[PDB]
Amino acid sequence: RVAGQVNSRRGELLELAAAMFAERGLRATTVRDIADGAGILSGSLYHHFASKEEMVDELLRGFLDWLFARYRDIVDSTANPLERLQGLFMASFEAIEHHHAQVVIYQDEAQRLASQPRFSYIEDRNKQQRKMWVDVLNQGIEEGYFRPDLDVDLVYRFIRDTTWVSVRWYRPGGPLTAQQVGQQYLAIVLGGITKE
Amino acid sequence: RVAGQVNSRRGELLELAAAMFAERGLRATTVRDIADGAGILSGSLYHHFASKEEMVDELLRGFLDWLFARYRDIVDSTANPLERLQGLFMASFEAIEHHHAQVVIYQDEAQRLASQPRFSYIEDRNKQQRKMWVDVLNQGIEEGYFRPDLDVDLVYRFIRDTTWVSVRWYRPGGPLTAQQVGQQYLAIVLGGITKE
Ligand SMILES: CC(C)(COP(=O)(O)OP(=O)(O)OC[C@H]1O[C@@H](n2cnc3c(N)ncnc32)[C@H](O)[C@@H]1OP(=O)(O)O)[C@@H](O)C(=O)NCCC(=O)NCCSC(=O)CC[C@@H]1C(=O)CC[C@]2(C)C(=O)CC[C@@H]12
Ligand SMILES: CC(C)(COP(=O)(O)OP(=O)(O)OC[C@H]1O[C@@H](n2cnc3c(N)ncnc32)[C@H](O)[C@@H]1OP(=O)(O)O)[C@@H](O)C(=O)NCCC(=O)NCCSC(=O)CC[C@@H]1C(=O)CC[C@]2(C)C(=O)CC[C@@H]12
Ligand SMILES: [Cl-]
Ligand SMILES: [Cl-]
Ligand SMILES: [Cl-]
Ligand SMILES: [Cl-]
Ligand SMILES: [Cl-]
Ligand SMILES: [Cl-]
Ligand SMILES: [Cl-]
Ligand SMILES: [Cl-]
Repeated sequence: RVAGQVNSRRGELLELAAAMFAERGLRATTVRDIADGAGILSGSLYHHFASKEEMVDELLRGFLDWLFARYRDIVDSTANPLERLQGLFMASFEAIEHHHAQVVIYQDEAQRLASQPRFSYIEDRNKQQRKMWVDVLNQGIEEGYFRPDLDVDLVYRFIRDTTWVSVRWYRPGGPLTAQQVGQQYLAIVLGGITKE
Repeated sequence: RVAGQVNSRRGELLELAAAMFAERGLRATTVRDIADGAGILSGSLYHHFASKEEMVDELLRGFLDWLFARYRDIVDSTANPLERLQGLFMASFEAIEHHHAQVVIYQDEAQRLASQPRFSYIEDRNKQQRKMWVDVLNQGIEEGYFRPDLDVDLVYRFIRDTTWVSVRWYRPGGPLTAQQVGQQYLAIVLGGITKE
């Protein structure tokens, strides 16, 4: 549930914090609020984390390490750029389904946090997934899977935005799973970028 | 530049306020900040607006009245659902190009403000444009322009999100106009929802 943690007590507390951060906002949530939510003294919460910033650092690193490990496995296991693009696209929806709070915290806070040295990895990961997308789009154009005159930066931003921003409306209690939503978004994107 | 105002002094001040709200955030901006920006006393700014909330009310009403008047003209002047959908889609990009601050303020604040009686029109307009999109998608499916099994609510949210969220990255100083970006986003959406 919390990407990059295990079922340890720390992991339990980070899950509770992530839910609070996602619901209330990071800057609206204190260590005291989290401790109250857990039924513990603040001092006991401070036996697991040095600060709230450290909690958010553990949440975002865990999420990004999980997501980029998925991306690595997808890139390595797919046989051509069309398959690869399909799997990379669906991973956004896997993230929304299973790590919803982390996705929301990323989208609400990562751009702001990225100027702090503690969060220098947010820009590193941003560049890395952009290069990943540009490379699969270029290879798909070069081999004739995708339409030849597509502007790959534009299509990258289209894909990034389309898929990830669905976290703002997707409700896990609703009738469709995130995978079903992703499949339908994918069908549209593929109709629009494949050749023929 | 400010949708729904004219080049009056009020209009000049609302433009300055909109830019500040979009840049700094509404709750981070005071009437004093705006007055300082304009070179006037707060008391003189209070000869044009009763409060900051009234400024935001004038900005969002002006924007929405402008946008929904565009939508009305597009619906009435297009000859079939495919043409109509093309024109409605491009209007998002016209809004981003020419009323950028208003779009940003909407996306940053309208959901929060909508629970206040002053902003009861935000939900009215939300329902209205959703019905507009669902109706054009249904008619296009019924007449064979669009793929027959599309989930129209899903495609509505896909279209709404795709296009409007590009305000978060689009820079007016950049090489592409918003119209060029819109045209390319449209080509992808049409490849993905048209029949054949
Ligand atoms: C405040 C709005 C109008 C809320 O939209 P909405 O009332 O559609 O709520 P939603 O959270 O987007 O979607 C909830 C629906 O998702 C459906 N849903 C949930 N999970 C499931 C599930 N698992 N299975 C199936 N179904 C499910 C759920 O059923 C539900 O259905 P409904 O009651 O209509 O039947 C909206 O602006 C917004 O912030 N929406 C959240 C999405 C969002 O932020 N996206 C980012 C880009 S979208 C955007 O900013 C457009 C602003 C656009 C613009 O900027 C200018 C002004 C505009 C044109 C307007 O007047 C209105 C729209 C305005
Ligand atoms: C903090 C990010 C990573 C910033 O992205 P980026 O560095 O691409 O900046 P940008 O503002 O999106 O795009 C700037 C580019 O637009 C281009 N541009 C500007 N205007 C023009 C013009 N007029 N002509 C042509 N070109 C132009 C401009 O040139 C420039 O180019 P570049 O320096 O790369 O060459 C991004 O998350 C974000 O907030 N981006 C703003 C768009 C946005 O909020 N979209 C909403 C949904 S996108 C989203 O939330 C994805 C989060 C996604 C996710 O949630 C989980 C974690 C993820 C996978 C990551 O690690 C990174 C992405 C993460
Ligand atoms: Cl994990
Ligand atoms: Cl890696
Ligand atoms: Cl393109
Ligand atoms: Cl499923
Ligand atoms: Cl106007
Ligand atoms: Cl109207
Ligand atoms: Cl569909
Ligand atoms: Cl142009």
